[PDB]
Amino acid sequence: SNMSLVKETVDRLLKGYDIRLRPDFGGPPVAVGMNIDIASIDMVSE
Amino acid sequence: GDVTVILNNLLEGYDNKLRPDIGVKPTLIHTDMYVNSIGPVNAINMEYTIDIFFAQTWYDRRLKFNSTIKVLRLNSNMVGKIWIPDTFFRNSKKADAHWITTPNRMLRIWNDGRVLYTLRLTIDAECQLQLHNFPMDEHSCPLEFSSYGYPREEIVYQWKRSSVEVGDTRSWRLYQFSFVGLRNTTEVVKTTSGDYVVMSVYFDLSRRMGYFTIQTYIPCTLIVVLSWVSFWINKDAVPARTSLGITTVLTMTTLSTIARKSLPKVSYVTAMDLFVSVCFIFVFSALVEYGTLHYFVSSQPARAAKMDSYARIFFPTAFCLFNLVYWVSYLYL
Ligand SMILES: *[C@@H]1O[C@H](CO)[C@@H](O[C@@H]2O[C@H](CO)[C@@H](O[C@@H]3O[C@H](CO[C@H]4O[C@H](CO[C@H]5O[C@H](CO)[C@@H](O)[C@H](O)[C@@H]5O[C@H]5O[C@H](CO)[C@@H](O)[C@H](O)[C@@H]5O)[C@@H](O)[C@H](O[C@H]5O[C@H](CO)[C@@H](O)[C@H](O)[C@@H]5O)[C@@H]4O)[C@@H](O)[C@H](O[C@H]4O[C@H](CO)[C@@H](O)[C@H](O)[C@@H]4O[C@H]4O[C@H](CO)[C@@H](O)[C@H](O)[C@@H]4O[C@H]4O[C@H](CO)[C@@H](O)[C@H](O)[C@@H]4O)[C@@H]3O)[C@H](O)[C@H]2NC(C)=O)[C@H](O)[C@H]1NC(C)=O
Ligand SMILES: *[C@@H]1O[C@H](CO)[C@@H](O[C@@H]2O[C@H](CO)[C@@H](O)[C@H](O)[C@H]2NC(C)=O)[C@H](O)[C@H]1NC(C)=O
Repeated sequence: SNMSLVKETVDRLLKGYDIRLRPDFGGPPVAVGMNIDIASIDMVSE
Repeated sequence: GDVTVILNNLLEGYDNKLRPDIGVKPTLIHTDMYVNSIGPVNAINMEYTIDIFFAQTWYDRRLKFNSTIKVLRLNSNMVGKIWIPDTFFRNSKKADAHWITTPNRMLRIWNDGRVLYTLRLTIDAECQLQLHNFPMDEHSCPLEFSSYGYPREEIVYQWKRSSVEVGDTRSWRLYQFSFVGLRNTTEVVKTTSGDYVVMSVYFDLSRRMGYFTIQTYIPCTLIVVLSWVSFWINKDAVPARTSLGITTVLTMTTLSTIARKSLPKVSYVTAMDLFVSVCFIFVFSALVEYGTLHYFVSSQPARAAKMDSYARIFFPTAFCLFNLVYWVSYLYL
């Protein structure tokens, strides 16, 4: 079924995965794009 | 006995990273609450504390067993092994669960996969109080929650008929306010990630008068009548009346400072600082009136003689009028 397919896909992705190595550990740098949604500026103390 | 076998068979081949029906349909979650106490509503930080018993119930076709027992009743030892929705409160400055003595959680897995998950929370929710009409102001400020990572296509919340049920409403720490009602609401918001189903519970608070009535209103009206007392002292005793006026002004400004120090720094004019400003004006006008009286005694005595008795009637009438106007207006507004 769809749940079994998803489970097998995720188990394949996480199997044989090294956390100590960034993506493209030898080649070019990885590009990390940032978004920020400001909820509140709470208090501004002088 | 056999409950261990059931619990072992439910967690064999179970992935707690995949929501139930990951690729079929959104997960319907029924949310209930139990407001223990609505903590102090401090206006300085525009926040308020609330203590609730948050209950979430959903269907999980993977936690479906077939035995004589109908329901499995469990503590917080099996909460971290099944899928649990990531409900967060969108307007909480700081909130935290309870951990003494054992994590305050409850998990009840019925026979057909229906899961009930209950926990105890203390949320310092945020609400920007519009501090006009102070202290004759009423607020209705919410508690909003929604899923964090799952958009509307994956997690849909839905209130029950008898979802939110307040407690006794008597042992709460609502000092300056008074609980008058609540109402639940469901909407859909747009975020950079997707469309989310945001639920809200609006609590209606009405500021009961009292502390301010006896902290600023009475002191200032009593200062006003103290300033009026100078109108009867004979006009020849200058130092007495000058001391009266100037010390009355000093006390008036001190009381205004305190009254404004009660509530936070707001750049608009409230209804309390308006009152203390009118009282300040009254005191200053009584003092400049005596000043002109003393100045005119040297020029024309009969003018000052008539002016004193004129002021003796003109000041209390103008103050009664002001009061009436002010109070009536704000009570109708
Ligand atoms: C930057 O650094 C920061 C500091 O390092 C860091 O903060 C730390 O974050 C981590 C992770 O987020 C925290 O660790 C988790 O804490 C969870 C609860 O945290 C509350 O409690 C701790 C104190 O923890 C004690 O008390 C609880 C409750 O009794 C115990 O469960 C703990 O084991 C622990 O008990 C020991 O200490 C007690 C004395 O206090 C002793 O009496 C006791 O005997 C033990 O010796 C508080 O410090 C927390 O406060 C902080 O966090 C809150 C969060 O809101 C903040 O608001 C606050 O300001 C503080 O910052 C908080 O109050 C633990 O539940 C959790 O452990 C569970 O999860 C992990 C991961 O899933 C599991 O591996 C683990 O096994 C636990 O799961 C078991 O238990 C749960 C119970 O709910 C079961 O549901 C679950 O199924 C599982 O049971 C299974 O396994 C059991 C064995 O593990 C087994 O017994 C069962 O039978 C079953 O098989 C984890 O410890 C850590 O506390 C934070 N520390 C601090 C100082 O904040 C921060 O994240 C970092 N920032 C970033 C960005 O990285
Ligand atoms: C809490 O939410 C429920 C569900 O939206 C509300 O129950 C509805 O109430 C209206 C009028 O009272 C009825 O017409 C609907 O049929 C009810 N729906 C269901 C599913 O029972 C309830 O009113 C809300 N509580 C409030 C606003 O205090």
